[PDB]
Amino acid sequence: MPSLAELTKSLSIAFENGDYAACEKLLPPIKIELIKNNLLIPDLSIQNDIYLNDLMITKRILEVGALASIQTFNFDSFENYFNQLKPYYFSNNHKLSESDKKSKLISLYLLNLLSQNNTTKFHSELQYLDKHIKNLEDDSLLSYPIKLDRWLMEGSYQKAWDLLQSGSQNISEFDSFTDILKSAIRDEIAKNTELSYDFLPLSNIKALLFFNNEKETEKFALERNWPIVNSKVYFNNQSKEKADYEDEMMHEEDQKTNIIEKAMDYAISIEN
Amino acid sequence: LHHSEKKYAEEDQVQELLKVLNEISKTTLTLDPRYIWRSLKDLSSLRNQELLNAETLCFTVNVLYPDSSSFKKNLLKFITSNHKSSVPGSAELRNSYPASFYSVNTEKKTIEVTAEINCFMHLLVQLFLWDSKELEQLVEFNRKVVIPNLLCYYNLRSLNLINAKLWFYIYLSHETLARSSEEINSDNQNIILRSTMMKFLKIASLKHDNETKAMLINLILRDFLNNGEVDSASDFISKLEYPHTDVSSSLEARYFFYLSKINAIQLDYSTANEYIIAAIRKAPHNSKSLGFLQQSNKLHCCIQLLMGDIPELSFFHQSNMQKSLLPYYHLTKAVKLGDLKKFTSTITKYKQLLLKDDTYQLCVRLRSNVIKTGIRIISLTYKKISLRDICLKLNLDSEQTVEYMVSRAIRDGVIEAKINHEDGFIETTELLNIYDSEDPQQVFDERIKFANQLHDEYLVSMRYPEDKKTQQNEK
Amino acid sequence: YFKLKKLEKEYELLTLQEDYIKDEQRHLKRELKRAQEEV
Amino acid sequence: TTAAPLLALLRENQDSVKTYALESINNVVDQLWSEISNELPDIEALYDDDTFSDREMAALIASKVYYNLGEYESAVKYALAAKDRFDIDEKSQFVETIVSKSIEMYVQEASKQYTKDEQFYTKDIIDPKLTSIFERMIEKCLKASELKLALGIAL
Amino acid sequence: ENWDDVEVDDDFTNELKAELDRYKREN
Amino acid sequence: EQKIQETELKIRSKTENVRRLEAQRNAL
Repeated sequence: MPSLAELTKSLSIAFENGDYAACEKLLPPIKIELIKNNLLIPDLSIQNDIYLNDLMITKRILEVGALASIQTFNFDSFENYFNQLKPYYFSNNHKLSESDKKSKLISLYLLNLLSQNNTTKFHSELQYLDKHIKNLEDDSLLSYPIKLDRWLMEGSYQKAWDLLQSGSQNISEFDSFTDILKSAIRDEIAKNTELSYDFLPLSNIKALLFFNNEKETEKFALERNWPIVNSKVYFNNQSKEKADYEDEMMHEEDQKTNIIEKAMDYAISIEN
Repeated sequence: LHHSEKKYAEEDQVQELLKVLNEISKTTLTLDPRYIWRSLKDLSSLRNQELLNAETLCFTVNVLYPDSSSFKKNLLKFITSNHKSSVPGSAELRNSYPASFYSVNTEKKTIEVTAEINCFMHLLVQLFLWDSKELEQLVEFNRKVVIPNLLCYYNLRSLNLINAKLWFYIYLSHETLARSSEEINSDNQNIILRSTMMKFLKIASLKHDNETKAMLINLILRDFLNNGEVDSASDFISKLEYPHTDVSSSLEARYFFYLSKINAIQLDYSTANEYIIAAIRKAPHNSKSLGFLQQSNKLHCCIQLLMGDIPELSFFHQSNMQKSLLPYYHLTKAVKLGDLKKFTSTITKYKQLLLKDDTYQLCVRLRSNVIKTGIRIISLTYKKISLRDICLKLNLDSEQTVEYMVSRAIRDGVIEAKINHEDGFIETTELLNIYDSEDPQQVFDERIKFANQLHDEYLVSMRYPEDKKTQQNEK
Repeated sequence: YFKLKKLEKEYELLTLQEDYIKDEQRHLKRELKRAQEEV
Repeated sequence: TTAAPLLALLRENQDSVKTYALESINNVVDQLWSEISNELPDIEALYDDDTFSDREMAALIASKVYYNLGEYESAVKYALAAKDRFDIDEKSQFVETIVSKSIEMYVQEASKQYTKDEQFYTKDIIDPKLTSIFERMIEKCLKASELKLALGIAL
Repeated sequence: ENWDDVEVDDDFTNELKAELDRYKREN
Repeated sequence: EQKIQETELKIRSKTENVRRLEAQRNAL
């Protein structure tokens, strides 16, 4: 939704008025003129342009562009605009840009990595920031995914689930990943209920797993046949136990004694 | 007085130079000069203090200077030079001899002596910089020189071992400049430094030099740990470009020390536990390696606490480093005893000490390990224990809180138990008697491969010292 | 510079001659162990 | 960082903007090959596209990636695809490597083809991409009065 | 050797033996 | 001599491998 003649004012006004889908339409024409003047990313040399011209304006455009991509459920646009902010806030030595000014933008990328169940890049980003014990630990925004994952490592899911519901941070920014992380919690607990819990009625499913509407579990009951009466699990939360595992990875049990004998035959090539 | 001081050290410098000069001319002897260059670092550092700085002034006058005319003047300008016989051409040790770099053939440009002279000239310059602790402009000025020279000069197999030690001085002098003072031009030097390591590593791949490539990798992996980006280090270690043949004794434990820190945040402690153990065995026990053994042993004790198993606390006592290992004893004691308030008060006072080695971020996550170990201790004692009995021992919150935490322990197969909600007690599912399964064969199959691995190592090493003695004539 | 391209073929010859002996010595040492246990 | 976000932007619209994006990548092709390794299937998938005219610069990017990946034979195919951005007269370790690999692959193919026909060098039986560098480098050694490389490889 | 040294606290003898006196009186 | 120098390491590698296996055969 265009507002003024400048493309920057139309994006900032339409950002706080809602309709995040229309904000992504004005993004392509902005980056066309910025890439020709090299104003999209800061240059390594010294052009004597830092906080002036459109480079400071481009700083705000890419900052609000990532927050508008989470409401449209666009994973590529959010990761692209976030990775474009890597030269920002760093540049040369001290800070000429704005990143930590809004600490939610960093947490949105942290919570997005938990949506794919990827802990490799998540735990590494905490070491990327400058002050770990100052801005990261004291601020609850940067510590929001840490405190959320702390109870996951401690094992208690009751307090961790309250951060996505009773918390006040899930209203505006975190609302995009709220239901996504809520789907990630129910995809974690019940994996362990397979071996440990032999049976349980629908009361523990609504309580322990924190499910709201009835018959929605039936939608999770479709394909793999859930007569809940005792244990129907292995549909959700990984899969069945199958049987007869042979000829896949390294050593197996039933049919082949040869690879087992290969360990005894391994000395043939060593001695000869 | 001052005249005899300049001729004494210069004669010893040429005496050590002529030893490696004649060996690189015939075929490739480069294995021999590599051993001489190891002791050259220690003999030159002690010699730089004696006879002041005047040993390197007449060395440039002796040989021909391609680039080094203004380098000695700029290096000696910061110290407010006192000029005594400073006119070039005062001391002539050549006097037209073949081993003396005969001048007439050199000045007529009919032969090129610059290859071995100029590459060796940059080595002595970097030694005085680290000895005199010269910083600021003198660090950046020499970087603009050596790097463009290494692109123009094409090093042979013996010549690649020259600059191999120069890349260490470039990164060492750069990190001391950033930590000393923070200026706007600090990171401008690091951007080119990070791009330069990747350009020269591409050329050294075809040279197949063991020391050249292995020296850069440990310097590049340290830069990734400072920035905190695994994505650059993840694909870097997957190619397996690190020569395993000859690292001598320097790079043995340095490579495995980085893999323990990278895999620490990868939540895989199976492979990371072996890398930190191999770094202890490969590291020398001398005093010069104490700086590495201090940080390595502090990392090993932190990895075991992250695994959920209590390590051996006897290392904190019998060792002579226990003065620095005191903060880590109360951490394991708080995790073992399961006291919630003891762990919170321990990391508060020692937080200042944990900032140097950047291990405080891992100590924050040890809060979960207090419950992880506490469940394992109480579970092994009582096979069948009531739900409310755990909350009384550990002073937990409620029964619904412990019900979630116990389910987290058997996730990876640690406790291997089951929770009975209707019965009201947690029962252990481990009946032992694991010998009836294939688990004994799984370990024995590796022991045969590990024994034959040590066989394969001894399989082919004998003839190396026998090449020289059997080919030469014996009495 | 003539020996550079001349020894290029000799490099493959020295490699094969060492490989042929390495392949034949495995069959030779088998008969050596049979004579030791026969005595 | 740097070109890392530009690698995933190749799936967007406005191909004219991609022209300026690929120029900034040409600087980092010899620096960081890690981020490009995940985008390699997307770079090669655009080569056969008839509406993609940047294959000249696109082949130059993948030339120094697969080379740094450890595959020398793969980098030769991308260097011979564009036949534009690859500079045979540029003095570097990268250019001299592809020349050594392309000539080596030409000898392996022409070894068994000499028995069938002796005119193979006048025909298309051998890939003209391999004969492009092979024919020019031998003639370059003739102008330098070097008979070791010219006559040694011909035999 | 030294692991047994520190792990032993002031508990046991001076403490548990004082509990055994009142334990038999309650039975 | 780019290929000649690169393949020169295979000469010293295979030579030291076969000679050290001859001592075992010469012992037998």
